[PDB]
Amino acid sequence: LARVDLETTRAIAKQMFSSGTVVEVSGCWFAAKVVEPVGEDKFLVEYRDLREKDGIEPLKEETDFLHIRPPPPRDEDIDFAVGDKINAFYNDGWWVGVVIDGMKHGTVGIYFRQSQEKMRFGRQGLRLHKDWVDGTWQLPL
Repeated sequence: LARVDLETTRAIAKQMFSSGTVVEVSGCWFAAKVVEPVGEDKFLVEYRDLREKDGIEPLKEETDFLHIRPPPPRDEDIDFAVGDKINAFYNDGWWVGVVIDGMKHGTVGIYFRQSQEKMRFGRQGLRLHKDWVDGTWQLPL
């Protein structure tokens, strides 16, 4: 968050994230939809996958402008390589991680620093990591 500009980031969130806007909300990114902007900096969002305790009602939460972003653009022809920063769809969310072993029988070996564990993920649940920075998509530094 030395990459982003607070002022720009706030303005751009206020521009793009209207009611009904499909977004991701923050280590891990969860699919969600804007319910309504709140204040000048916050957004009430409804999670696509996360649920309240009953496992039925969608979880709703307030998030700030620094924890929301558009869905990233997709790539289908992804050539995963060792060292690549990726997201893995894990526990209803896209977890940041690293490729530690290339593709084998449709799966990729993944490591998560956040929980210090490694496992394989199917290629359906994998994407290259991308940073939303001042209204643009940037690849990792």
